[PDB]
Amino acid sequence: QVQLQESGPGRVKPSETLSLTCAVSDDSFGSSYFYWSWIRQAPGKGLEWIGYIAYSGGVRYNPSLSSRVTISRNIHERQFYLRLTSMTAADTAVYYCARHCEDDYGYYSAAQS
Amino acid sequence: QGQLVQSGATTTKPGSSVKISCKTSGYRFNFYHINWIRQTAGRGPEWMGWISPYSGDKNLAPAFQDRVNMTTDTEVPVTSFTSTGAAYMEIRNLTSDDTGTYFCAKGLLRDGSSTWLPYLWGQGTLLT
Amino acid sequence: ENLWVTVYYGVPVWKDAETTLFCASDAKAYETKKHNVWATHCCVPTDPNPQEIHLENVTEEFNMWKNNMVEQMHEDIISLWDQSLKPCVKLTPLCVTLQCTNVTNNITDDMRGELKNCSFNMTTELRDKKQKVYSLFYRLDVVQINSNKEYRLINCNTSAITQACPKVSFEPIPIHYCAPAGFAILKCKDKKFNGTGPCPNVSTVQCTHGIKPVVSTQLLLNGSLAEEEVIIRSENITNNAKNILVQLNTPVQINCTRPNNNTVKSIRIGPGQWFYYTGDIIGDIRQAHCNVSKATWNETLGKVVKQLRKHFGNNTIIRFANSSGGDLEVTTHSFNCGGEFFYCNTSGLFNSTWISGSNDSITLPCRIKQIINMWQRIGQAMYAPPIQGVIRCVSNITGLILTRDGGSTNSTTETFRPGGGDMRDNWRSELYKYKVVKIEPLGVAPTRCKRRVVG
Amino acid sequence: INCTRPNNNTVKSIRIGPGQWFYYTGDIIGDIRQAHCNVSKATWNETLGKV
Amino acid sequence: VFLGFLGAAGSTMGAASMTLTVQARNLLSGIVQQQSNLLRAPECQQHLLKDTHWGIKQLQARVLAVEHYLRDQQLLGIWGCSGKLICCTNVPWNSSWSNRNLSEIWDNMTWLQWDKEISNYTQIIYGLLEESQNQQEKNEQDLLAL
Amino acid sequence: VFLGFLGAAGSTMGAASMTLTVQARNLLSGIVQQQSNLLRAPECQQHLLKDTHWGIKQLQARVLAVEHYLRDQQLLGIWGCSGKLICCTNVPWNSSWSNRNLSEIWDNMTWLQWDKEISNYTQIIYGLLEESQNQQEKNEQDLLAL
Amino acid sequence: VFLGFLGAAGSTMGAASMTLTVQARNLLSGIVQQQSNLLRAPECQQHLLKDTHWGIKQLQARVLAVEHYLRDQQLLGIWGCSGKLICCTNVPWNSSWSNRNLSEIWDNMTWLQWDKEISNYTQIIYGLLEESQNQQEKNEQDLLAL
Ligand SMILES: *[C@@H]1O[C@H](CO)[C@@H](O[C@@H]2O[C@H](CO)[C@@H](O[C@@H]3O[C@H](CO[C@H]4O[C@H](CO[C@H]5O[C@H](CO)[C@@H](O)[C@H](O)[C@@H]5O)[C@@H](O)[C@H](O)[C@@H]4O)[C@@H](O)[C@H](O[C@H]4O[C@H](CO)[C@@H](O)[C@H](O)[C@@H]4O[C@H]4O[C@H](CO)[C@@H](O)[C@H](O)[C@@H]4O)[C@@H]3O)[C@H](O)[C@H]2NC(C)=O)[C@H](O)[C@H]1NC(C)=O
Ligand SMILES: *[C@@H]1O[C@H](CO)[C@@H](O[C@@H]2O[C@H](CO)[C@@H](O[C@@H]3O[C@H](CO[C@H]4O[C@H](CO[C@H]5O[C@H](CO)[C@@H](O)[C@H](O)[C@@H]5O)[C@@H](O)[C@H](O[C@H]5O[C@H](CO)[C@@H](O)[C@H](O)[C@@H]5O)[C@@H]4O)[C@@H](O)[C@H](O[C@H]4O[C@H](CO)[C@@H](O)[C@H](O)[C@@H]4O)[C@@H]3O)[C@H](O)[C@H]2NC(C)=O)[C@H](O)[C@H]1NC(C)=O
Ligand SMILES: *[C@@H]1O[C@H](CO)[C@@H](O[C@@H]2O[C@H](CO)[C@@H](O[C@@H]3O[C@H](CO[C@H]4O[C@H](CO[C@H]5O[C@H](CO)[C@@H](O)[C@H](O)[C@@H]5O)[C@@H](O)[C@H](O[C@H]5O[C@H](CO)[C@@H](O)[C@H](O)[C@@H]5O)[C@@H]4O)[C@@H](O)[C@H](O[C@H]4O[C@H](CO)[C@@H](O)[C@H](O)[C@@H]4O)[C@@H]3O)[C@H](O)[C@H]2NC(C)=O)[C@H](O)[C@H]1NC(C)=O
Ligand SMILES: *[C@@H]1O[C@H](CO)[C@@H](O[C@@H]2O[C@H](CO)[C@@H](O[C@@H]3O[C@H](CO[C@H]4O[C@H](CO[C@H]5O[C@H](CO)[C@@H](O)[C@H](O)[C@@H]5O)[C@@H](O)[C@H](O[C@H]5O[C@H](CO)[C@@H](O)[C@H](O)[C@@H]5O)[C@@H]4O)[C@@H](O)[C@H](O[C@H]4O[C@H](CO)[C@@H](O)[C@H](O)[C@@H]4O)[C@@H]3O)[C@H](O)[C@H]2NC(C)=O)[C@H](O)[C@H]1NC(C)=O
Ligand SMILES: *[C@@H]1O[C@H](CO)[C@@H](O[C@@H]2O[C@H](CO)[C@@H](O[C@@H]3O[C@H](CO[C@H]4O[C@H](CO[C@H]5O[C@H](CO)[C@@H](O)[C@H](O)[C@@H]5O)[C@@H](O)[C@H](O)[C@@H]4O)[C@@H](O)[C@H](O[C@H]4O[C@H](CO)[C@@H](O)[C@H](O)[C@@H]4O)[C@@H]3O)[C@H](O)[C@H]2NC(C)=O)[C@H](O)[C@H]1NC(C)=O
Ligand SMILES: *[C@@H]1O[C@H](CO)[C@@H](O[C@@H]2O[C@H](CO)[C@@H](O[C@@H]3O[C@H](CO[C@H]4O[C@H](CO)[C@@H](O)[C@H](O)[C@@H]4O)[C@@H](O)[C@H](O[C@H]4O[C@H](CO)[C@@H](O)[C@H](O)[C@@H]4O)[C@@H]3O)[C@H](O)[C@H]2NC(C)=O)[C@H](O)[C@H]1NC(C)=O
Ligand SMILES: *[C@@H]1O[C@H](CO)[C@@H](O[C@@H]2O[C@H](CO)[C@@H](O[C@@H]3O[C@H](CO[C@H]4O[C@H](CO)[C@@H](O)[C@H](O)[C@@H]4O)[C@@H](O)[C@H](O[C@H]4O[C@H](CO)[C@@H](O)[C@H](O)[C@@H]4O)[C@@H]3O)[C@H](O)[C@H]2NC(C)=O)[C@H](O)[C@H]1NC(C)=O
Ligand SMILES: *[C@@H]1O[C@H](CO)[C@@H](O[C@@H]2O[C@H](CO)[C@@H](O[C@@H]3O[C@H](CO)[C@@H](O)[C@H](O[C@H]4O[C@H](CO)[C@@H](O)[C@H](O)[C@@H]4O)[C@@H]3O)[C@H](O)[C@H]2NC(C)=O)[C@H](O)[C@H]1NC(C)=O
Ligand SMILES: *[C@@H]1O[C@H](CO)[C@@H](O[C@@H]2O[C@H](CO)[C@@H](O)[C@H](O)[C@H]2NC(C)=O)[C@H](O)[C@H]1NC(C)=O
Ligand SMILES: *[C@@H]1O[C@H](CO)[C@@H](O)[C@H](O)[C@H]1NC(C)=O
Repeated sequence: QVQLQESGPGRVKPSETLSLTCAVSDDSFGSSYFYWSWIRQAPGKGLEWIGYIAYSGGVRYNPSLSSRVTISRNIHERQFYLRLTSMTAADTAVYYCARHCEDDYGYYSAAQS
Repeated sequence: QGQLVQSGATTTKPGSSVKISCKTSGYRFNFYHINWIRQTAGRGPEWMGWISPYSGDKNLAPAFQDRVNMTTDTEVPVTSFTSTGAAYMEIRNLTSDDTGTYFCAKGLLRDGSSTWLPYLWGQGTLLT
Repeated sequence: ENLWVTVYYGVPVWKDAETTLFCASDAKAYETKKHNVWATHCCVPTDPNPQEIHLENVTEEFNMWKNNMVEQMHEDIISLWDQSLKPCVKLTPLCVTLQCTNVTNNITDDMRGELKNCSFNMTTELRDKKQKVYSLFYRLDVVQINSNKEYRLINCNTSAITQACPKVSFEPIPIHYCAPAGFAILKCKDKKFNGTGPCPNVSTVQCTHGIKPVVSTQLLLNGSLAEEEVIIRSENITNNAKNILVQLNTPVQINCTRPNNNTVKSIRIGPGQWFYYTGDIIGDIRQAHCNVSKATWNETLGKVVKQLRKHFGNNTIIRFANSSGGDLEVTTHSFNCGGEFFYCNTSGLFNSTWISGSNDSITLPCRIKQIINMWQRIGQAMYAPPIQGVIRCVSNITGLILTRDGGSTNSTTETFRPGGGDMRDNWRSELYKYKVVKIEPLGVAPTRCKRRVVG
Repeated sequence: INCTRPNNNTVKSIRIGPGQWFYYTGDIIGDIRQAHCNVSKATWNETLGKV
Repeated sequence: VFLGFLGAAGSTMGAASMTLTVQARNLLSGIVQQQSNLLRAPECQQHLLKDTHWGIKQLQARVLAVEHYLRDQQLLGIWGCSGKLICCTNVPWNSSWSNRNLSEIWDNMTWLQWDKEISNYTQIIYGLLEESQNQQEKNEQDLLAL
Repeated sequence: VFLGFLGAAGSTMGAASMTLTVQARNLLSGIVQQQSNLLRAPECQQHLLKDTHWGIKQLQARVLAVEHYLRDQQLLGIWGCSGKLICCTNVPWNSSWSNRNLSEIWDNMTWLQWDKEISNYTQIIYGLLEESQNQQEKNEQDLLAL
Repeated sequence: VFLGFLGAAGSTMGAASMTLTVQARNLLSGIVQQQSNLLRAPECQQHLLKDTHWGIKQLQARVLAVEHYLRDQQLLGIWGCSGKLICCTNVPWNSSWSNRNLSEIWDNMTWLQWDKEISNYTQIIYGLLEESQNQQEKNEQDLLAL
């Protein structure tokens, strides 16, 4: 939860592929109704939601970069990854991995975020 | 709390058949009966008949026994205690003396002696 | 004189409630199955005749997404899975390094490195002195950690693994969920009435109908069919956020076969013969597949898009060509058949005029895994034991699980892809008509009568 | 009473069992100080007196 | 002929009040079959309750049902109506709760929408119900202190 | 002098009907000692109920006993006989059930062979017992709708 | 104004006898919140009852409470006082139990020290209470054998 360790190459050449890793510590991964999203922020401008992977499986990405974005989830490895092909100079930004829980039921031991 | 909407008025020459539609809301359409009554211009208004939306049993005045066909559309549920429906009224032989104001009404109570008694009325319609 | 309150005990009054349901097995004892079937052999027998009491005039609000009967059933299935996995053999020492090489696909089959020949320099005890055995592994179960053809089983550095007992069977049997006395199950019997809203037609039951716990991900299998028209279920918001539930009126048929003639090998691991494996295939090397009649599937997809523009309310471009995946469970129709776990390419079913036509019956390639992570969160994985001989199961496809790609493009975009939704949605697909309530039998009303006399 | 362990411990020797299963103490970073606790001498003498 | 369990739930309050025994029975004949444990006596001893907490979990559900019964019988007890299904009291009917006349209530309304209309003042009525008895307790108190 | 628990089981129905309190007590003084948990409070905490499902199993047996009590008190309740051990009803005795006269029944038969002779029609009698009350429910219904 | 649960425990026996409903309520509104399982329905399913025997242990505590209630309602039942909170009997008061006059008892003593003074003869009084009814059983027996 509080320890979302990111790793990968901060240096990518054009026309290549950017792969990034986000590891979770507190094992809230296995809990259902959790959505794990990749988000980038261009400097000076706002933040752009890239894609999200669901508790069942990655449903949707952003329509602008839909064909060039693939979010994977290694269940047992405790991590989830992002891939972005055909890297351009416009994709130069700061990348984050963020978590959020939506419950259709609202039916848990505690309140979620 | 309920409402009884009635179809638009229309004038047709005698000899032909017609149809009045009375749309309901704001209550359980199958709970209360549906009455049809006419206000005669020049004489005393006369009750015409009643029909149960649920039971389907119909009882008409002998003055309109073999001249009227009633039909009740199946109710459409809205709330846990509110539905919507449609009540239809028909006349076979038209004449000039059939001119007058018409109304559709609902029942007061569900059981007891005053079951089919008209309670909530519609706005009314005018004829030929 | 005046008006007085009077107590009434036993009034037909109920309130929405969540209570603990319990299991019930059909009263056949399932003697023709040879072991226990989801450990539901030990479960109260159904009454010979159930009493269903119709409730005239009664209109009650239902919500299949707020029913929670789904969440209860879900936890029950999960816990049963764990209770059946606990006593079985855990393959903790089997994560030794494997020296594996690729073996040729046949010249009648797509040349893939699939079904890898793996030798084990693993020792079980001192007695074994590092015996060398070989086993057949599907490609998905193994990963190439180090080069020079050095391998290990996947997951072994992440978590433990446990082997499904060969005796226990994964076949779903009908389970009637019953409520205790003082609670009740309400059943909406309107066939066309959508999943949620006020039901004009309500009956009460002590136990629900027989619900088969079919494990599925992309398409629903062996469920119950809605009468008259098919049914389409989303939440209220409907805007790229939910998971579309589809219930068909006519079932499609799907036959899935694994032609490979597997055998048994590498028996003793622990003290005594404890582990099953796959010997060399006997006969041809054919890959698993499933046929679906192309005519019937084109008709069914047509009626589906007709009902989509129906519930949508607005003419709009609805495509199926694309499909998107997260993990594996959403790109493939994941399910279970005979004890082997199949994962199928559905792209032929979800394209655009894919037919012509091109086949009498559409065929979908399916790969097979013996390592699965359905309800295995992070910690305990399961090894499905190999099945000797050829495998072939026929399944009713009663439902579907979809997802929209809603996008304010002025009705231009609107694409529906086969999501790989959670298993709870499968329970919602059969619990849409049922609801749990608690009886509040105490009503007080005035009838202007008083107990003047005391004692 | 304030108790502090000044040593800057780390993590090491992770995997023992199948998968990363065990935590341990890396080399300390910075000075080597032993754990301690302070208690105000005035207040503790007053409290012992009232005791 | 008897409409069945909860059959008159959509009927007028008077009609359901005629078949309150029908609703009263489902409190007992759900729990007679489970306490029976006759069909449960032999099936794998006590339905294997070792390493099966669903068995205990099931049992806890049975407990909740008899616990709810005990709540209603306690309320009938403290209102002095234990033996009877219909009892009249001394509490006068405050008109603020509902303004509807008797004919409209008993021949035009169902118990469901009535319980929904009065759920607001149920606690107050129960308080008068627990209080009013207390004047009977006091009359017996006059007979006690002579 | 009192014959003891179930002492008059071989006596005439009249004699057992005189000591029905004796049979009534074993419903409570078996279950007073177990709910007491006074001799159970200290012995290895709660008789080690961890990793001992016999403890839960034992508990389930205690549940069945109080559940059976609740079945009988419910039946006495819905027959309007909650407070009394002997109550008379309005149901007339259909002769098809038994043709024996009163003297032969109460001074020549035991409750065991009587219950065996009438076990065939018990459900029918209970149905009349649940039904007959319904005419009292209806008389109270006449007093309710004024 | 009502002193609250067990409020009149230090009051005279007459004052507590006026607020016995208050003490009667804590038998039910402790056990209404626990049987509710509404705040328990969603919190980690059924409060994780797997590998947690405290959950079963907790449940056994709830069982003891409803079991004690059933003991008191049984005693009120076999004394023919089920429906009432204050009932008079046929048993005469033997003076050996207590020699205190009525005014000294009801306007000078609390229920605690009274129960302590009579705890010696409680079983004897209960025996007369179980016995005395038996003469009512016998009067009904005369009406039975005609
Ligand atoms: C709105 O609410 C109303 C009110 O509740 C709903 O109406 C209810 O609908 C139920 C389902 O349709 C219906 O259930 C019927 O039960 C009857 C009696 O139940 C027993 O029998 C069935 C099997 O029936 C067979 O046996 C009986 C004798 O026991 C025979 O009399 C029948 O003819 C059959 O041979 C068992 O399953 C039960 O467990 C009981 O033992 C049945 O008569 C009836 O069966 C017919 O319909 C079935 C489909 O529902 C069908 O499978 C069955 O074969 C019967 O079909 C007849 O016609 C076909 C025509 O091809 C023919 O081939 C068959 O041979 C047969 O002759 C139902 O099972 C409730 O009784 C009914 N209640 C009321 C008050 O109406 C309504 O559904 C609901 N609707 C909406 C839209 O909201
Ligand atoms: C669900 O909700 C609906 C609400 O819509 C509810 O329907 C109500 O049902 C109650 C009873 O359950 C009704 O209450 C009583 O109805 C008495 C009338 O019943 C007789 O008369 C009906 C009308 O017949 C007229 O028409 C025929 C010509 O067709 C004519 O000859 C008659 O003289 C009369 O003018 C009739 O429908 C009914 O049904 C049988 O008979 C007809 C043929 O007549 C047949 O077609 C039917 O299929 C059926 O076989 C029956 O004949 C009414 O009299 C009574 O008021 C007082 O009178 C009686 C004496 O007769 C007293 O005993 C009684 O105590 C009263 O003091 C009372 O009103 C109510 O009218 C219904 N409301 C409707 C239909 O809107 C359902 O019951 C609800 N169900 C549940 C489970 O909740
Ligand atoms: C198990 O089953 C057996 C069935 O065999 C059952 O035995 C029955 O017991 C009941 C009572 O429990 C009896 O019912 C009543 O009996 C009354 C008679 O009791 C007195 O008279 C007996 C006969 O004595 C005769 O002989 C002597 C000479 O020996 C003579 O002087 C007498 O006048 C008389 O002619 C007698 O056996 C009995 O027992 C005591 O006394 C004798 C000495 O007399 C002594 O030897 C015994 O050891 C014992 O101390 C006693 O003296 C009978 O009168 C009564 O009928 C009406 O009359 C009385 C008034 O006296 C009313 O009060 C009463 O309400 C009646 O209206 C009634 O019949 C029944 O007779 C037995 N049946 C037999 C023995 O076959 C057991 O009780 C059963 N036990 C259980 C637990 O179920
Ligand atoms: C715990 O234990 C204690 C025991 O010490 C117990 O206290 C007893 O409380 C009960 C009632 O709860 C008392 O019993 C009744 O008391 C009636 C008297 O109450 C009135 O009179 C009191 C005396 O006032 C005198 O002095 C003033 C001058 O100051 C003078 O004007 C008066 O005329 C009178 O001479 C008085 O204290 C009391 O309290 C209020 O008023 C005073 C001012 O007067 C004020 O200062 C107080 O703060 C307070 O506001 C009140 O005014 C007594 O009459 C009654 O006897 C019969 O008469 C009445 C009619 O008045 C009948 O209705 C009744 O049924 C009787 O037949 C009876 O004796 C008892 O006296 C107390 N004992 C004491 C104090 O020793 C607590 O209640 C216990 N609590 C619990 C929870 O258990
Ligand atoms: C949706 O519903 C469908 C409904 O059809 C489900 O599909 C069903 O699945 C089940 C379970 O997977 C299947 O049961 C299996 O049937 C097999 C049929 O094999 C036949 O031949 C076998 C070999 O025949 C030879 O031996 C016999 C003696 O045994 C001789 O009489 C014979 O002449 C030959 O010499 C027979 O052994 C068998 O009796 C059949 O006649 C069985 O082989 C199979 O048994 C295996 O699996 C058991 C459970 O794990 C295991 O205990 C056994 O030891 C053995 O390994 C099993 O009984 C249904 O056949 C299948 N229906 C079909 C194909 O129509 C579907 O699973 C369900 N869910 C989903 C998600 O689709
Ligand atoms: C999946 O793959 C397996 C292979 O592992 C197949 O099993 C083999 O099936 C073949 C048949 O196709 C078997 O071969 C035949 O075996 C018969 C039985 O042999 C036993 O019984 C005899 C009689 O008591 C004993 O003497 C003998 O020692 C064995 O114990 C033989 O009778 C057959 O011989 C006859 O037929 C052949 C032609 O088939 C003639 O040429 C011979 O002259 C003779 O007339 C034959 O040998 C083979 O034994 C099976 N393997 C094993 C290990 O048992 C499965 O069938 C396959 N799956 C499916 C569904 O087919
Ligand atoms: C307990 O002990 C641990 C040691 O194991 C301490 O952790 C170390 O803390 C020091 C700071 O005191 C770290 O050193 C500094 O790291 C900064 C971050 O480096 C990361 O980020 C940059 C920017 O992206 C990457 O380029 C880089 O590769 C790393 O990924 C550097 O920015 C610092 O350099 C700057 O400061 C120094 C002076 O401090 C200048 O000389 C440099 O020129 C430059 O301007 C600096 O290197 C050290 O990395 C930490 N160790 C580890 C393993 O991360 C804990 O702080 C200590 N506990 C407490 C409470 O202090
Ligand atoms: C899922 O696919 C399976 C196929 O693998 C399919 O199972 C079969 O369904 C048919 C129904 O069309 C079953 O056949 C019927 O069974 C009933 C029950 O015994 C019989 O009464 C029927 O006989 C009457 O009807 C016939 C016409 O349908 C008449 O010709 C006949 O004379 C009788 O009047 C009929 O035989 C068939 O038994 C099953 N197969 C098996 C193995 O059970 C299933 O229907 C599909 N799922 C769904 C939801 O449809
Ligand atoms: C099932 O259908 C009902 C009825 O169409 C849907 O509920 C409707 O939702 C729309 C949009 O929010 C409202 O305008 C209607 O008033 C609703 N009607 C009723 C009766 O609820 C419901 O959302 C559908 N459920 C699905 C598709 O799962
Ligand atoms: C969309 O639906 C609304 C409501 O049914 C209808 O009025 C409108 O004409 C529709 N528009 C299109 C473009 O389908």
